[PDB]
Amino acid sequence: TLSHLRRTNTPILAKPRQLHNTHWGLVCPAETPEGQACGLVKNL
Amino acid sequence: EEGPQVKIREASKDNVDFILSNVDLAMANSLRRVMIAEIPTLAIDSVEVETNTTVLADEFIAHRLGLIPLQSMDIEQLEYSRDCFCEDHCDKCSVVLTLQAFGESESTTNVYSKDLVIVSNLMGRNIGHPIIQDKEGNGVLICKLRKGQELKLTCVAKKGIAKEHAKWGPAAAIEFEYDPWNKLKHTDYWYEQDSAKEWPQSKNCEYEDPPNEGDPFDYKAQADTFYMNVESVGSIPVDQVVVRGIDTLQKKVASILLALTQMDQD
Amino acid sequence: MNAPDRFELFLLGEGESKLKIDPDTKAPNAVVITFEKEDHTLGNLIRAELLNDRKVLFAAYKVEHPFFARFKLRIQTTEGYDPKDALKNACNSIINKLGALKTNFETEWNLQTL
Amino acid sequence: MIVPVRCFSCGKVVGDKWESYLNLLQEDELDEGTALSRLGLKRYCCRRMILTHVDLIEKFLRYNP
Amino acid sequence: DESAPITAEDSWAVISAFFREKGLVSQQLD
Amino acid sequence: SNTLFDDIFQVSEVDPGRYNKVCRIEAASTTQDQCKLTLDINVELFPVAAQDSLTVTIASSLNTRSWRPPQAGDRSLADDYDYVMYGTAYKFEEVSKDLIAVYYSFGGLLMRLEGNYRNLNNLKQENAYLLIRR
Amino acid sequence: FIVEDDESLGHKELKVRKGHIAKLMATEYQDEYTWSSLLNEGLVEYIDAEEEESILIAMQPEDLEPAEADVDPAKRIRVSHHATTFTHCEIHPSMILGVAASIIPFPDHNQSPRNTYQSAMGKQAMGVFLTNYNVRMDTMANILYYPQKPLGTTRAMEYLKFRELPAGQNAIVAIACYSGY
Amino acid sequence: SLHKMSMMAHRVKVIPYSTFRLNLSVTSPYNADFDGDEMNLHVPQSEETRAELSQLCAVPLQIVSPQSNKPCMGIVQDTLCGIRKLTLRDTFIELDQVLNMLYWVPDWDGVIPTPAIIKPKPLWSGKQILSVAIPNGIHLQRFDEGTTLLSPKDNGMLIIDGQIIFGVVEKKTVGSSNGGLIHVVTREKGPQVCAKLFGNIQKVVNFWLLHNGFSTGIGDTIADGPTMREITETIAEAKKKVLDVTKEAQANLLTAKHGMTLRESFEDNVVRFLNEARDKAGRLAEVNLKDLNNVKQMVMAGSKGSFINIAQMSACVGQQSVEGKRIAFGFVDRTLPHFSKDDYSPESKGFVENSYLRGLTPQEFFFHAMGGREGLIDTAVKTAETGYIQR
Amino acid sequence: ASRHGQKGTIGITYRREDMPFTAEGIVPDLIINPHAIPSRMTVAHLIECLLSKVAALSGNEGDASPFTDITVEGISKLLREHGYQSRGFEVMYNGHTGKKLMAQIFFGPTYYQRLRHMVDDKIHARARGPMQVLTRQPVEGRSRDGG
Amino acid sequence: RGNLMGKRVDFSARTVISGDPNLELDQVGVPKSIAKTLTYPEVVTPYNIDRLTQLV
DNA sequence: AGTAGTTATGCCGGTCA
DNA sequence: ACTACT
RNA sequence: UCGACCAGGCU
Ligand SMILES: [Zn+2]
Ligand SMILES: [Zn+2]
Repeated sequence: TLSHLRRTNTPILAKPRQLHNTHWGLVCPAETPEGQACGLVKNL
Repeated sequence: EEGPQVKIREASKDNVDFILSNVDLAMANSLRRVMIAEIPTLAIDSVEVETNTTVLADEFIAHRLGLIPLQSMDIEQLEYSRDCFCEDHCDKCSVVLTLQAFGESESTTNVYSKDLVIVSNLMGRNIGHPIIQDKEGNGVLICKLRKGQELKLTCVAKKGIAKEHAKWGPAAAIEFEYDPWNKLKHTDYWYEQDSAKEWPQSKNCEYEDPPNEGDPFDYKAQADTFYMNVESVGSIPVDQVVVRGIDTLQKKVASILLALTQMDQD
Repeated sequence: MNAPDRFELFLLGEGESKLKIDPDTKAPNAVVITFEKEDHTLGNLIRAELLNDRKVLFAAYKVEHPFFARFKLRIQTTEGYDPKDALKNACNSIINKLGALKTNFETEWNLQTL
Repeated sequence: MIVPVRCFSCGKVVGDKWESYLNLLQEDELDEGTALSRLGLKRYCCRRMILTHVDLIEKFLRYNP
Repeated sequence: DESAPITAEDSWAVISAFFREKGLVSQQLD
Repeated sequence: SNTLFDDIFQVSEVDPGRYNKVCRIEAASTTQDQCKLTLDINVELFPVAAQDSLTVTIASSLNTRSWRPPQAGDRSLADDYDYVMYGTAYKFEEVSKDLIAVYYSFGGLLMRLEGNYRNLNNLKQENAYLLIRR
Repeated sequence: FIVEDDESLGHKELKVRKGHIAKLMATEYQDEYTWSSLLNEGLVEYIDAEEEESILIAMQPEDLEPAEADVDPAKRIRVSHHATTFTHCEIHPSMILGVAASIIPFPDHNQSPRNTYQSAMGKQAMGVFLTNYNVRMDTMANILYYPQKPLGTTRAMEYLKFRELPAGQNAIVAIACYSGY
Repeated sequence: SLHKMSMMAHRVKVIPYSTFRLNLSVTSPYNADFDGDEMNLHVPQSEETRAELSQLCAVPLQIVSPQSNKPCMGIVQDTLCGIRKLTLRDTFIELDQVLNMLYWVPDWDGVIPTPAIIKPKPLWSGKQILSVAIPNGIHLQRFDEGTTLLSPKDNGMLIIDGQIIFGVVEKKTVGSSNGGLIHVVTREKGPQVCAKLFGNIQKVVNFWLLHNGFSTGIGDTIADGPTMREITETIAEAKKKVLDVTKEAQANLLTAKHGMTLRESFEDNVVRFLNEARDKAGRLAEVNLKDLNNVKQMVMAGSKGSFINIAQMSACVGQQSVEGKRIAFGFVDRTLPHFSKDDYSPESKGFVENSYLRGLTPQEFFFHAMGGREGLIDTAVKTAETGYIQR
Repeated sequence: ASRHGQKGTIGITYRREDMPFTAEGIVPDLIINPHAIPSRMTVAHLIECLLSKVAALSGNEGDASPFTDITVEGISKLLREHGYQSRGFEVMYNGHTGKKLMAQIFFGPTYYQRLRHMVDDKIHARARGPMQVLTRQPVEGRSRDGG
Repeated sequence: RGNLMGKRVDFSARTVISGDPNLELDQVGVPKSIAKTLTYPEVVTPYNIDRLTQLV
């Protein structure tokens, strides 16, 4: 439940889906869904 | 005295450290299993709930009531309802307990296994008594309740064995070791530099003569002398969880002779 | 939901015998006994003792598949000696040993304190 | 969520030991490691049982009817 | 020495402080 | 019911290449200086240190079918040794000239021989109990 | 954390100090020196993504500060405090993570993607989602009979309330081929 | 359902509990694991419908696949891992057990085979009894390297008239390999016979392994003290070998390799250093692991794991990467904001020097992530694209 | 599942007598296969154990937090200060025979989660039944008893 | 594409799977509950009148 | 340029006439 | 998000 | 008897 409240969407292969450097400290590096919307759904 | 000997090392009311010597591993083991799995005991196995307003659900509580240990000294003279001829059950095959709790105190009222109340006629025999080893003599906190929380149950303890359910087991853990100095080579220690330095030595190393290099590999060496320790939950006196085990296993071996017999007929 | 009743581990079901002895055709004077509603406790033990009767040329046992409490025991003996008998002895032998052990343990226990 | 009666692993009774343990902590101001050994909980299978229990029942009780 | 440096284990005290005030779902609320 | 080879060799060296219970041994004949030997041995049920007088043998019997336990407490026993194996001969190499070599496997443990006088002896048959004394 | 070299008695150093801290734990035990206090007393600052571009940050407040005048063979292998321009310092690296991941024990010892799964799996688990379950009429719900807090933890858990509302049990586990089952 | 073998016909065996149970070796064809996969089942309705199943698509027939003219099912996990162990020259088995092992093989002709060793104690060797499962007339020969009709290293494989003569039995022999013990038994004896061969080989080995046991723990991942120190320098030295190449490139003293920029040609040399480095750090530990090591033992049988694994676990993870290049400068001229601009060193572009045993550092961690997250992505694209092509 | 993307389903259950044990009498609640380690390369799993095994003995909450100063080397010291082999491994006996196990087995507690998804909520089977209306074909869904 | 080149069908069953080192390569352990749902239309023949009547 | 056509398999809450 | 055709 | 659309989750 905690995890669901700190969840992000990214309406829309390659650039967006990847883990950026600027993502350090703001978004979680490991927690993202597999397949389909991978890296498109992020967690604070 | 005769065949496979014993030499009880320490021994109390709950454990019986001892050295089974001059026995076959097969046997040492079978006994071990039998002590765990098939010795008959008495335990709650039917809970008619009349009233419950605790925070626990009926079956949650019913579950516990089953693991709560009960007296089984004279279990040998109670029948498995499955064999008794009554429709369902009787004093000839069961023990009925009662539980009634109400939160009178404004401060969390505690239901203990000491609050179980036998109702069926025990026909005079050690049986169905909520085994308590607790310091305060309450043993096993069944559950807690608030203000006007009530709990009215009825139990029906029956005879049983581990195989049917664990709640019926009387052993609960059983130490077992042999050949503390890997003389039989029944193992092959893993290590980094030195097996010996890295792998702790056992308390049992003492009671057996160390290896000593020179000597070749004694392959002829079989394996007797087992350092066991039978602990007990209580339902039965530690010594019993050993004799009865020794006996149960025996009767089993017997039933095979018996079986071969009726099978002789044709 | 598809779990068999626990008691099926030990109660002989509608018309089954503990033993069922069938003559192994592969080799001469050897048989296979099916122990119903039984497990290693009995198997390995009767297997071991059976492995003392020097007139027992072969003796092993397997638990077909875990789901089922039952095992097969194959015994082969020198000519003239019947295996069924071999089984008998190995059994008594076991019982006898257990008896001594019961007594002896009881002795040591009486000669105790605590 | 109430102390488990007996440990999953070996089955040794442990239903009683709850209250005793909670004391050897609060009152007899001991450390878990010892409080456990005091109650006769030898191997980790029994230790882990008590050491880890989370007596939720308490927050449950604290509700009302 | 209410002005000495601050090692590892220390940071936690601060982190505790953060959550004491903000809480795991600040964002959604604020 | 007869032997097929006999001789005493001397352990050149014993080697346990990553093998806690087995070593491969090689020794020369104290007779024909053509007779070489390589043999894997369970150095746990019969230890062997370099430089030893071992008596090797062969033969197809001990005076087959389903194996029997002892009972032989009092039975025939070509067992006059301290290590008897059983295996099969797989290759009969011709180390050119007139020097022949035979290969034997004892359920894993291998062996090689050389020389050339077992011309009507060292049969290519599966039979072959190996024996060693001293 | 703000590192301003404002140390007329040495090098560059963290504004917050052992007193500031021991002053916080003072208020902790009392359950007045909040977070906002650490903030307004210009001790820590809110760095958005953009601003992050123009700053230098140290990991361990410690290590990445004192001078250099042996090393443990078991510990990993950290780089260094090759700098003096340190404007800020990381409260604690472990905070790069998020709720899910923050429960994974020793994540810094698993192959990156492993951590991603356990992150989406812990969400399928069973536990005690709330203590008022007894009073909720939610369609479908699973409560674990006897929840246990994990033997191995994360300082991060404490804030996630994991030890109070666990979702799993510590089982004695053996890693072995047995019946081949 | 990708190929014929995703739909094979099996014989029913009604049983307790709620899960379809299948034989481990028919595992590969379907591509099922037990993480919770579900499987469908269709019951034929006509007398001919079933004939078509039993005659055309029964699992035994499907054994040797036409996709790649070789068998498509082998021996795996426990059975594979264990069959190796039961084989090693060192492995000896005594009467009591050999007897059970024999009995377990459903066809065993009730003929106790002669102990390879009679001498003091009658012992049987793994290779021996395992051969009881191997039917007659099966002739096999291999030769790996130091193989030589007396294979000192117990290499290759020589089986005659269905009896193991020499060589350890592992994947190359009993896996779904081309010249496979399986590829042969199928062809030589028939789908039927070979079908029951998985059956026996498993029942025997499986049994043996049950009693011999097998496991694995962190203890299996730590490399020897010096062999560790030795690794650190192998990384250190490769670190300087790169440091130099860097300064030598800051003085404009580099020969831009034809068709490449100075920078392009720079990285190329750089990267080849760290990997070339890592791989050695690895081969170092891999060789320092004795044969008692379980993780090694699995890699030997070929049941699970490989070099790289032992590597990143005990030696050095390696250089993370994205779209080829090492970690980029998402931040103006740097990887993270814990670095000073224009830093090209390895501890900044994404070289994870630490092993998994040791534990990545906050940077190593985030870079590894970045790297991983890329796999997961195309793995999720590679799939839908793969799929459409297939259709 | 464990907390290392290490999912799996039960495949059979055994009772204490059949389960392998350690001379101390302890027995496992689970038995996972060595093979699901090598390739997964999820060492943390292996450590959470060594760590939690100590923490069980010591009664001190084990810290497996992200980047600390803890090491397999340290933990092994403590597990040794408790009498057990340093790396977890313990001698064990095969419950059927009682004999020892040639191998030693990694043993010790490990947090395991019981996730939703139980077979008896999935197991489905049909042989003729509800049919759609437009299509005249089998309806969809285990719930609806489809095919 | 979804009604003709493929469709939902009668006499089918599905559940979680788990290996069993005791079945023959080509068998398939089927849960009793499923065995009792899925059926086969056998025709009454003097060859099976008895067996079939027994089942009925 | 403008102009359309695809995109893995299968399985398991909440509004609308 | 990618790709070809009118 | 029983459907559509949307969205979300597992492999
Ligand atoms: Zn009655
Ligand atoms: Zn316990």
